[PDB]
Amino acid sequence: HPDISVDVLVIGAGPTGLGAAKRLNQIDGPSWMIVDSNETPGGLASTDVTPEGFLYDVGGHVIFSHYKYFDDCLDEALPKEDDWYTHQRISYVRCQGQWVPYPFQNNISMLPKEEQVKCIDGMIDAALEARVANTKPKTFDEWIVRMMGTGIADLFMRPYNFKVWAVPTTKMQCAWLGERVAAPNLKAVTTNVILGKATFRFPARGGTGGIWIAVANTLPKEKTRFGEKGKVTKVNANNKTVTLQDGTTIGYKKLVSTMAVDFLAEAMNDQELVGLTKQLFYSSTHVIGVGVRGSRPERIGDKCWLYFPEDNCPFYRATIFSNYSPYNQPEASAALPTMQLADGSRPQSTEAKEGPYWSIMLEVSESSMKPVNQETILADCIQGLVNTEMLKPTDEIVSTYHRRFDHGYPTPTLEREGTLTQILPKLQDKDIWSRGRFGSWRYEVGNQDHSFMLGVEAVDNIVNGAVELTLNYPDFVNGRQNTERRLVDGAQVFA
Amino acid sequence: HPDISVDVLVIGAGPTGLGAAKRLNQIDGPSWMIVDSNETPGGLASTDVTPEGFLYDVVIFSHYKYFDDCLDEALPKEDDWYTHQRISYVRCQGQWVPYPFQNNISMLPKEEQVKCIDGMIDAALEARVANTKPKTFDEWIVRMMGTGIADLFMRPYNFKVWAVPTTKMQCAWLGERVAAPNLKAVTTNVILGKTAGNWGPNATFRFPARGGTGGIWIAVANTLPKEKTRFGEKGKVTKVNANNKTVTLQDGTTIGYKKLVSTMAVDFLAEAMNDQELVGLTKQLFYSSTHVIGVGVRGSRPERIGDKCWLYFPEDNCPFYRATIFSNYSPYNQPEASAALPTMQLADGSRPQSTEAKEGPYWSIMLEVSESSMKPVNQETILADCIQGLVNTEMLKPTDEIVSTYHRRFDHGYPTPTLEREGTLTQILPKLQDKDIWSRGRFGSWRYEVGNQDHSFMLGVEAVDNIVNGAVELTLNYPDFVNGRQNTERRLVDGAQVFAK
Amino acid sequence: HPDISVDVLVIGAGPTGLGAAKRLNQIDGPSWMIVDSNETPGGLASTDVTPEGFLYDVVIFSHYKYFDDCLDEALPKEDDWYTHQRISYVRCQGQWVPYPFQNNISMLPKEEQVKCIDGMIDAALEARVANTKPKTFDEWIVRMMGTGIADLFMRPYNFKVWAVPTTKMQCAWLGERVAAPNLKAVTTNVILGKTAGNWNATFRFPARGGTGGIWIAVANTLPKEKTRFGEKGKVTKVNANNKTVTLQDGTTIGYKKLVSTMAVDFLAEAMNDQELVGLTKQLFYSSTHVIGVGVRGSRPERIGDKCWLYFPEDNCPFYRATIFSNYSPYNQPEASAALPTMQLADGSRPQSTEAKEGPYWSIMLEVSESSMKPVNQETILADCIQGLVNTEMLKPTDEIVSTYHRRFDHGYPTPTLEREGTLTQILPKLQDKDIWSRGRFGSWRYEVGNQDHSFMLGVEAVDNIVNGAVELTLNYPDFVNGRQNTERRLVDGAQVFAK
Amino acid sequence: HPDISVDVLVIGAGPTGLGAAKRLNQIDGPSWMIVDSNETPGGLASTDVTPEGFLYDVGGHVIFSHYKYFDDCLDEALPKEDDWYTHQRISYVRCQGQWVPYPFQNNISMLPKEEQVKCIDGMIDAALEARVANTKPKTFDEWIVRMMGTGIADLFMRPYNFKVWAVPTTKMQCAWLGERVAAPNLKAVTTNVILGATFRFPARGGTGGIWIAVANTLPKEKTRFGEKGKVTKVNANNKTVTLQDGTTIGYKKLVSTMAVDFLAEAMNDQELVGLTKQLFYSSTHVIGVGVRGSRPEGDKCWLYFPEDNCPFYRATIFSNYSPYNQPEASAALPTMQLADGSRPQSTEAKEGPYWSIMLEVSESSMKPVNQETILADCIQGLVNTEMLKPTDEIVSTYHRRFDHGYPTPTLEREGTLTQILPKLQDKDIWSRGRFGSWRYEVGNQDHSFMLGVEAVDNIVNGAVELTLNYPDFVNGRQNTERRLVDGAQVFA
Ligand SMILES: Cc1cc2nc3c(=O)[nH]c(=O)nc-3n(C[C@H](O)[C@H](O)[C@H](O)COP(=O)(O)OP(=O)(O)OC[C@H]3O[C@@H](n4cnc5c(N)ncnc54)[C@H](O)[C@@H]3O)c2cc1C
Repeated sequence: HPDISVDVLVIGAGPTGLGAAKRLNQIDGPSWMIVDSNETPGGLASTDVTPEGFLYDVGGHVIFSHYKYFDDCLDEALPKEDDWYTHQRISYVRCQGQWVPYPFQNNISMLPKEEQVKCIDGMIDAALEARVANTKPKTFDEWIVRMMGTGIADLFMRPYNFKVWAVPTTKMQCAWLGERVAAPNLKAVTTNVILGKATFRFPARGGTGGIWIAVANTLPKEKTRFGEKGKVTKVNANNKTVTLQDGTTIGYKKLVSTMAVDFLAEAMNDQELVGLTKQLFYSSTHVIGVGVRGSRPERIGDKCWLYFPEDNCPFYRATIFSNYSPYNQPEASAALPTMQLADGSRPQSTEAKEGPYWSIMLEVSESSMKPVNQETILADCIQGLVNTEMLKPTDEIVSTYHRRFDHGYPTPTLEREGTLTQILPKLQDKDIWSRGRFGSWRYEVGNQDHSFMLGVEAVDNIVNGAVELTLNYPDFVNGRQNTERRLVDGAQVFA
Repeated sequence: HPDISVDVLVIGAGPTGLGAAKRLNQIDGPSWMIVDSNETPGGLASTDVTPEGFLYDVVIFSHYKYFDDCLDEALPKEDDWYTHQRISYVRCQGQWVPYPFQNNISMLPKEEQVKCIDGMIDAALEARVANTKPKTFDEWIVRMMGTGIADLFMRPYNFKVWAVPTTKMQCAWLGERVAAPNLKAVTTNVILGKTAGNWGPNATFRFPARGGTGGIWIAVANTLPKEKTRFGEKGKVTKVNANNKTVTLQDGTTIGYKKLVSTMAVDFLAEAMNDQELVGLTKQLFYSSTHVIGVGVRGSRPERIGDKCWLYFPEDNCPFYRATIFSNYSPYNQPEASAALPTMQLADGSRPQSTEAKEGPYWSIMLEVSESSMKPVNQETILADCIQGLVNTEMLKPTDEIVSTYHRRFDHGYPTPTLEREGTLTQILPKLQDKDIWSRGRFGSWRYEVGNQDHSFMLGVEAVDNIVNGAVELTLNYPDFVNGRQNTERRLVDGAQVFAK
Repeated sequence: HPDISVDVLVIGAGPTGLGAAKRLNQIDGPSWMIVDSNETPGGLASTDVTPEGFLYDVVIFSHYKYFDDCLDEALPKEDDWYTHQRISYVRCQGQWVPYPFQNNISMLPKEEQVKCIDGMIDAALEARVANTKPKTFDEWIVRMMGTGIADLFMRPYNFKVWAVPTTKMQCAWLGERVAAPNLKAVTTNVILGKTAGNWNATFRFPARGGTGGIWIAVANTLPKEKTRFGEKGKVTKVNANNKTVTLQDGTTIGYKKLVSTMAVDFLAEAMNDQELVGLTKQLFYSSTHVIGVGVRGSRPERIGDKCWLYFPEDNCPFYRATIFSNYSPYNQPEASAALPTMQLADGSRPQSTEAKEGPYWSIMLEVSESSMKPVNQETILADCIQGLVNTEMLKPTDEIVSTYHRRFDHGYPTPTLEREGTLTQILPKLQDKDIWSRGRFGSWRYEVGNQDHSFMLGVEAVDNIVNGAVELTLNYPDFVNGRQNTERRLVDGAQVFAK
Repeated sequence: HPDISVDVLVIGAGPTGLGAAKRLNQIDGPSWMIVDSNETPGGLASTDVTPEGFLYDVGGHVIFSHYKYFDDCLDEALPKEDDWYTHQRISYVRCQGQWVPYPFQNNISMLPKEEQVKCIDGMIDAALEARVANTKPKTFDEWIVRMMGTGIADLFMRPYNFKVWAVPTTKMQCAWLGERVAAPNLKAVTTNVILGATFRFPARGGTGGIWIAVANTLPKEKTRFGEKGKVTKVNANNKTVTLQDGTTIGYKKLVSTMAVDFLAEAMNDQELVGLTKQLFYSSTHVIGVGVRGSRPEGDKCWLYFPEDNCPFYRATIFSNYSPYNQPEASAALPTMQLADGSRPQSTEAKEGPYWSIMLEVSESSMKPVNQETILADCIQGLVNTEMLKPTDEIVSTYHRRFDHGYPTPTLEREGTLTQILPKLQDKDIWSRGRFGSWRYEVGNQDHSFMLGVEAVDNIVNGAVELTLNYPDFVNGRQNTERRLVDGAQVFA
């Protein structure tokens, strides 16, 4: 008999695993335990802090929630109104000196007139083709052109997605975008050209990763195992037993694995699965943070992401992270020396001066098809912020952050579903629910609300026979209000 | 304080309520009791038997492994079921046209084949440039079949079924399959002279060996704890007080609940709630009544009848819309050959030679005739008019000897998918939901397309699963989703019951 | 035997009849004579002059090098003609919108631009899956422009022209060009805010005499003795069975083949044929009021170098206006001519009845009349002058020195849905009796009813009588209009091979 | 001044040139003369006779006349009722042992049921594509498949046209087929599957008897046929042509009916020689077989052969057209060979009756033809296609090869042609005809006859050359205006 024995074992305490844990803890039926190699729960949804006191999310923030169950877990973890800030859900595209509001096509009235013509002409061609279309598009690129036409495709969605995915649009599938038919709204785009013409909540303290620390605090501490004591090293699927760094063995009846599915295959010493997982493609992500002295720029004022399709900066999206919360960066009274100016030069005084401060966060993608010079990427990003007029050449940088995440994005390549329906059934037959951004490799359910629910539904499947709707039918869950599953169900009321 | 109090109360023990019961009993969490005014479980899915021993139902295909687990529990021996191919035909112009109708029009006159194919070319070319969804049932038919084939079968037949025109019915209930024709399939079978039907060795169904269909539900209900049931006059509901969450029975016993699953017809529920708003709305729903007529025949089954199973009648020469050779489904649906029965009449109406009781063997026909305000039915002659229709459709020779007759009329037969149905229904169910009432079933939730036995059984399962485990009511709200997949996740033994040992 | 006998007899010396005559005179084979009830050749293509010296026609574009040859012969010096760019506008919502209308809707309010483009997007998407031809003129319009652009111009305007709704007219007469929109063209000028018209693209106009001066010159090339114009040449009876026509003075002309240029309904009456009279009475037509206005001053800049103007709106009775004074300085008196002001544009009396000098300019208007849209003969002149003020062509203070008003009973032969059904009963019957009934009202087909087409109807009718040539213009308008017709010339091989 | 001087000079007395001659002679205005290197008028529409008494047309027969003017000229040449035989217009395709009536697609009910399915399946695909098409077809092959679908294209029109033209269908244009939109009549094809107008021919002389008769109506002295009238030099700049014998004929306008590449050579005009050499054309082998017996148990038509089992693309039972196309039954002839290739037993001259088959095989730079074996290969082909029994007795054979047979409607043809003909137009040369202007679609006899008439009508009377420039226009109407007796002649 092994060291510890449980019914369902949860590996990993990012959002997926915490979902699995929260539902196991709600049901309070089968015994369970959650393990993670990091002392701090939250996975890639965590928040780092520089030596100078600037916070940086690793893996974005939730701008829309699809599940009342997700909301119920957040409300429990952070229950006071002074725990959250409310911001308008907006975003902009940086295109030819302009900040073009989202969605890009409804705002091309900001571009030069001659360029509007090329855009509308392309969309007319798409609209007429769409009138006689009788096939689904097969590649992401096909989807883009059928939706936007060539003009708008080339200005934003084509170059932007190469910077994001680090593979061409011609090599990616498009089922992941949803079942909305790939046609343009010519009347809307043209009308806005002719005329010349909804919130989210963010944690007040802790950054996004503070949510998951708070959520994890609701679990019984004795049923958790975080840090070096809980790193998994071997998974023996045949004896349903897991071995840890310190040699502790955990036997299970059913297993929810949240770790990257290729790492699971390596830890299983299963060469069939290793061969399969190596067919999956992914990009790595450089997260770069820049802390600046001063008040923020006038023209980049609200709490959003910014998209950069153009060649004059390495990053694909940036956010003025200091707008999300005053607690993401130091008080103005804190004294910090200027490390450098934005143009690259050393400062006048190395004296520690007061604030106030603001903060920019960037993302650069890397893959085998788009390599990245690691030694210059931070400087190249800072130059890009000067090129996009987000920093003046004279701005004082007081903090820099740069971390590289090997598994950044799971790529929706053409080959992905073919590979994945060989992997997930094979692990299913061994009683392993591999779920998550990299547990099941589907980006379109890979943000925080979807990932959290992948783990809830996986447990709901193990105990209560529920359908894994998020795992298998994203457009279904994304197209409805999921109000049925709640943190207090009938099952708990009736006891 | 009331007489009995439970967490979830199920009204009605037809397939829907038994689903609710099977799942409440599986979970074994909150207390419950199921009531029905009928001493015999099964509701309108039960089986009658004539004084002469002929059984008559009021046919399955299973979309859920949960349904399979419960049937396999109720009737577990291989000798409890018979397996048959899904054989069906359309009676059209002297021919038995195999289903699907459009793939077999090679049996009609050549000049008529030309009109059919011409209609379908027009449909195929329109479908190539279509950019709207069909809005009425009639629209859907013509886009699928073209004018010719629509007029021969699906237009007239559905009027006999539903007793309303195809132009006054919606079509979301048929699915999201785009309304286009397979011109090549239709055209190829015409060219080849081929006659192939939509059945085969794996296109089968199972039927209960004994008891008829209603024997399934007797068996299913037998697995429940008897003390948690209340069937018969002792279980008729008369008042449902939604505001104090208590229902009153025939004998005056009061049952108080925390959640209510109502399998009774929603117009009757509204009446029993003394709620004039809800009653007003339910009276806006449309429905037709159904006459079931059974005929027992002396002889071995005719070669003309064959292995046939259901038959469709779009034409004017008989009152019924569907017929079944019920005697092919099971040898136990009619008496042994050694049983002696007198001939009651011949199919042409004349008296037999002797009133003597002669032996069999026997065979059995079941018919269905619909009645509504726009299509009335003479209660006093429909049986005779049905038997004449059997002679006209060449199912009986004038000389066949009839040894048993059956006729029952069911007030609530089909809930009609009218254009107005969803408009009304989305006012009723939210109102009943706010009073903590899950009205589910063929008439509990009034949606025909999830109204056969497997869907309704699961309507009650999912309603219980929603009440307890926050599951989505997928069958109730997304019929095309459940119908397009194999529903393997919910099983009669889930993890929750395994992990309790 | 009758009084005169010829091989081909041409009745009427409008452009159609003069065509037949020019060709009969060229071939110089069969004998012929041309007759007309008007002492002045040119028919409804003539030019009137007011007592005060302002000329008024009732604009050419030539599809035939033969047409050019006859004009170039009649008026051969360069100073017999003036050259102008093809400049026309639509008066719409206070703006002069350059033609073609749809390429210039950028002058309309933005909210209205949206309705137009949205209507044209619908039109383009329908056109992408169209598999039928339009059946009515209205159908043709909407398929070309969409609802929005159709309602602003081509629908209301064509009603003012034809005095029948566009749904009751056919559209084969517009040609075989597919009825689809150039959405990219329209949408691009809206985005850029551009305006441009379809004018290096010129037309020529006679320097003196107006348009009817062309036809005077052309008629002068004929042998005088082969004509009979005036009261002496009015035809009163046409006896189709004895192939003889009798004149006002009782003179009988015998013919072997007859080219009748007069209105075919009058032809049926003069043939005393009750079957044909019934058939011709089935044809529909509209009457035309021509109104001329002479104004004092140098021409205003608001008018500019404009030429014809189209008026789809309800605020003036006329459908088209012409700045006749821009075509030629000799269409109105010199500045040194002295004339009294008759009235101001607002209706009031002038200060003095003294005759002041010029310069002058000249406006010409057209108003249509039919049983479906009547016209008050007693007020139309005043209603027109008010229309000029409402459309900002005249300021209320502009001084009018000449007014002109003539009404033409047979103005436009209407391309109704029923026209060809009727016409394919009338023309074969008159053909079997050896009568080539050709022309704007001789054959009643508007789309070949302007001057170059009509002149050639007469030429081709003769070429058919003598040389078995195909009557291409009469029967295949889109064919002749879609090509350059360089083969027939005023000097053919037959004439070179005889000198 | 040269030896002869006339206003219009016509080179060649095929149907085109005789058209030009008939109209010049009717107008009777400008002086004119017509020359031909052949003593016998009719060009490639003439009729040969074997030493054994069997007639064979060189260049087919007219099955429909588009112009009342053509009819008037025929009616003059042969005015008696018993000068003509009247037969039904019809043709068949030999496909998988069946004689499939024309048009092929409306009669596929004769093919096996399984082959009908692929035909109809292919045509449904074509019908659905046509419903959303917005481009015209660009190649002949595009036209075929859009009209017939793949199945029916592969059984007949694709393989048949490769045997006719000796180029792939993908390398030919399709404007020459007309303005009829490239869509299928699916309902018609399907309805006939579900359910399951004459021409006249000369009684004597074969087709070439028409042109001898039409030519007989001309004034003899204005003609010059034979070695005396072969043209050897064309000096377009001094408007003079030189003959075989050194005679010079000077002209004011020239109607050239000879093949335009030969005209370019006689002009010693290297610009034109280079341009004409870009035109593609195929040669034709005409093969006749005279057989002993009565005809096999049909009627007077052409037969089309898309399949691999015979070299020829079309065959006709020429003997059905007229009894005078072959000897009387009382005529004695020895059997030359059997259809199987063997020589007969006796050199005995036996009686008839007789019948006659005429074949056509094409040859081009992409499709060579063994001149020494093609006759035997054709006779075998007649046995393979069940037109001859292996034992039928052949009493006469005919084989002549025509270098300029068909002018090929290649994709490049119009691009090349709009450089040649306008250049010759400026030199006052009307190069018209089957090879004078190289357009197959107006290369049959009525169109060619009218090419010459209209060319004269343009030179004299300024008429539009409608047939040369608008074949679909003339083909879609009845051309009744130009007649052999016009007003111009009545008024004199
Ligand atoms: C670059 C980036 C941008 C993002 N942007 C957004 C955004 O804009 N909006 C949004 O809503 N979401 C966003 N996210 C989503 C969010 O970061 C992820 O969904 C989150 O990581 C949830 O995935 P997960 O729990 O399945 O896996 P993870 O959180 O990646 O991993 C789960 C845990 O498993 C642990 N683990 C791995 N191997 C072992 C082992 N052997 N033993 C023990 N533990 C192990 C890991 O240490 C980790 O703690 C983004 C993510 C990234 C990477």
